[PDB]
Amino acid sequence: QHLVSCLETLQKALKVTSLPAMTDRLESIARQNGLGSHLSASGTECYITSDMFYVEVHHGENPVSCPELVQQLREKNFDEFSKHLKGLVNLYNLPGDNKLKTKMYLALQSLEQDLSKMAIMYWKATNAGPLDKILHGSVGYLTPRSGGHLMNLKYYVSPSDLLDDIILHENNVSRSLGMNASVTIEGTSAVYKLPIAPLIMGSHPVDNKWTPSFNSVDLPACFFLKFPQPIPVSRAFVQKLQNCTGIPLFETQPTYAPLYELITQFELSKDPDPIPLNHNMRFYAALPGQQHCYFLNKDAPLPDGRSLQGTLVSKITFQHPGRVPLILNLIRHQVAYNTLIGSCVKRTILKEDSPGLLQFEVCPLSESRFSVSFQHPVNDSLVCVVMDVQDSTHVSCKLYKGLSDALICTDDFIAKVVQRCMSIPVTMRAIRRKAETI
Amino acid sequence: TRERLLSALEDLEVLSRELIEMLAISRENQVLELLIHRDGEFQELMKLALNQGKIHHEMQVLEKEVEKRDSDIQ
Amino acid sequence: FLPLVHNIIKCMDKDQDLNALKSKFQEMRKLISTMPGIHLSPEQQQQQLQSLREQVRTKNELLQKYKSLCMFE
Amino acid sequence: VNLKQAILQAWKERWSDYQWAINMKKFFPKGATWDILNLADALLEQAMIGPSPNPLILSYLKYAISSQMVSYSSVLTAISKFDDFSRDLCVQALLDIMDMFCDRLSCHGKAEECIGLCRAL
Repeated sequence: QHLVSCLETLQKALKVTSLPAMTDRLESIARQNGLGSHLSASGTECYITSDMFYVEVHHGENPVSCPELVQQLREKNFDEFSKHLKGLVNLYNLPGDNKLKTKMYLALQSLEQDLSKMAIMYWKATNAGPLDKILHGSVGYLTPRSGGHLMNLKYYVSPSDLLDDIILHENNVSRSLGMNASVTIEGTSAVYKLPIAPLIMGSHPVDNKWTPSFNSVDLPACFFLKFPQPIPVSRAFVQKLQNCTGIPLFETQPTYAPLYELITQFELSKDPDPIPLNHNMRFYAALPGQQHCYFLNKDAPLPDGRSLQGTLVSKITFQHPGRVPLILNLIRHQVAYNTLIGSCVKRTILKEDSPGLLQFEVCPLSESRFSVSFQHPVNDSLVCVVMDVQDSTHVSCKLYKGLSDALICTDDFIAKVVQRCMSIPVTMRAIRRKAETI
Repeated sequence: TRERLLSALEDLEVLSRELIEMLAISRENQVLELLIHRDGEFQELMKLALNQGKIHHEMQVLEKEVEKRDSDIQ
Repeated sequence: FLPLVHNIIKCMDKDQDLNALKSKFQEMRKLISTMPGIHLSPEQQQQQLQSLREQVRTKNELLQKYKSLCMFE
Repeated sequence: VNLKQAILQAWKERWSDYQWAINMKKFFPKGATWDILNLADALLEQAMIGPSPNPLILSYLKYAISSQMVSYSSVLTAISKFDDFSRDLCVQALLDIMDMFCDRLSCHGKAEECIGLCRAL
């Protein structure tokens, strides 16, 4: 009986005819997502579950006539409307009970208002362009929740990916054109105290001031900062991040292997192909001038004697937004280091390459530092460029050479070329070219 | 082509009837996929079916004209 | 055709026998839609048109040739 | 050709230490005990350029000490010529390398090698 009901949504989804049958297609969408449909007149039909009730013509007014939803329905995109309902259902997958669910949603609304105000304060203090806000701003470019989609804070926009095939952001910045993190309430086994009303009642003109808790209630949930694709993070970052918040980042200690392997998986899996690369940590890179091979050297001992080890993090839980500025600054740092080392990872088949193969390599000297070692471009001794990722957007590099050697490069010229475009497989090219030009 | 259209029509009717009857007995993605595939076949050749008839009427007119011309020539 | 089939499925979801009989009559109408003057493909339709055009042109040309041919000075 | 070119012809294509030993033998027919050619000097230069040493060329030097390719005297001189001292990681690597041979500190050769070991100590 229930399978025949699910059976009819499927054949009603392939049904496509006039407006009457398109209202029956909206009824199909309801039972497809296991929703309940009540229709008053031909014009208004309402899908109702919990507080997730919306009408195409609980505890809150109908918020907005979203153009997004209206445009999709007016045009022939019932599939897009189906995705939007799925997003709404996932947001309210909240367990809780009833009165607790309404309060828990209220807490999310307070957090959203506070985060929005904090973003506004940064714009008032400095009229920064969207790119500056995303790369180095309090919170991040923030899009308020629309329908199912929850608030997205853009932590970082990599220089290579800002450029597509020299994009100027404008206020039209795409939702996925960068690295994005979503803020949401999710149920937890433990019990926590969360603000149930806006906590930025009084705001100090520079930065923000939060009125102290209790209002608040001990709901069995915490605010979350879910990342759509899990970000590989190192053990050192877990300690640096914990120092501020205090909430255990990984709680039940799971697995923790070399970080460089996880960085390769994240980069390789961005574009999926059937054949596994089988890199053996010897990625080959082809560039406009010269050919390079990079050995990532995981398992190199750090000063402690343990190889850099880290575990993918998808959800970070924060009670209030006070520790959020500090947590984001550490993340920004972990993400930037991953991007520079990530740019090298590539799925190429450089086999039997006699010319060039100007191989470069990478050893983990310490958490937050790595050394790329290469033969001197003009002379013969090994030379290297470190890149400690001090901050998300800032890397400091020192090119030590032997006592008798040819001045390979000026640290500023390399920086100018990298900031113009970017990528670190790219940084090694600039070091080689500058040395050769001299 | 006529044969293909007739076969598609028969398949569609039987399978749609079977799916509806199973829904009725309870209170079928294989059937659904088959339906949409032959529905595309019928619809794409239904624009053709309509025009074919108009073209056939035009052809009949042309034939009449040719016949007259020949008979006149003879 | 497909709309009528979907309407029959909707009637089954609502439930009738009369509607199924109507679907059978629609299938008879379909057999009429297979042959209300249907008999040819898109290619054949193109060849027949070209042949008819060529025939009209040749007949008109022959008639004009004898139109000019004036037996009386 | 040069030792610097071989040591990274060894670092480039990832060579394990014994394959480095074989190919280092093959690149140079005269062994010259490897201390005339200053193996320890070239390995320390192209290992201690970065803030942290690359573990490949340190693995090469630790094999070239544990296997008796390189005398302890040339290693102790090449350790002595490093200083810089702003980097603790390179200094800790040098102290682990000294922790390898120290105490044994044994020369089985000519007496000039023993005098060289004395000056190197």
